[PDB]
Amino acid sequence: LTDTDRSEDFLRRVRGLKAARTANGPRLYQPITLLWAVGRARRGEARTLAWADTDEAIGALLKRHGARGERPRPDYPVLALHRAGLWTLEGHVGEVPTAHGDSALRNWFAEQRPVGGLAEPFHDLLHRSGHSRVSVIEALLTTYFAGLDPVPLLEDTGLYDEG
DNA sequence: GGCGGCCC
DNA sequence: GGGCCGCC
Repeated sequence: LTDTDRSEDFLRRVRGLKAARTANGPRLYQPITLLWAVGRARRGEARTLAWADTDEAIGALLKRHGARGERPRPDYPVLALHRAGLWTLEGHVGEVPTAHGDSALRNWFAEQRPVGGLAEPFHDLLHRSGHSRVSVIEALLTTYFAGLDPVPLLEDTGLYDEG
C-alpha cells in the first residue's frame, strides 16, 4: 504494497492537477500549498490545522515565493486540492465549493472555518517515505518552476536537502 | 459550461 | 455581489 499503491495514487492525483495559467507559466498556488504540506508531513507536524493558522502559513509563503504574482489567497489551492482528493476539510456544513470565483470562496472559509490538511493516507505516506517526498518534490519543481529559483521556497518548507 | 483564477 | 480569461 500500500506504500507503493498509495504513492502511485498520490502522484497520479498531483499530475492530474490543472493550475490556472499566466502568460509565462502556471500559477504557483497549488505547488506552494503542496510543498508546505510535504514539509509538515516530513516533520510530523499537526496534519489537521485550524483555518486561521493554515491561511496565515500558506499566505506567507504565497507573499514571499509567489514568483508569478500570486495573491496571498490560500483558499484557491486548498479548494482545488480538496476537489482532487488530496486535501481534507472537516467541520463545515454542506458541500465544499470549487475554486471558481473570488468573494464566495473567502466568505465560505470565513463562515465555515473548516479544519483540515493534507489527506491522512498521503500525510502518513510522506512522513514515512523519503522516496515519496523526493518524487513529488521533483515532479512539482518540473511542472511549475521552469525558469524559476525554487531554493528559497524549499528552505522555507524544510525540503532543501530533498529538493 | 466547468474549474482555476483575476479584476471591478 | 458582478464580469471575464485560459484551458479543458
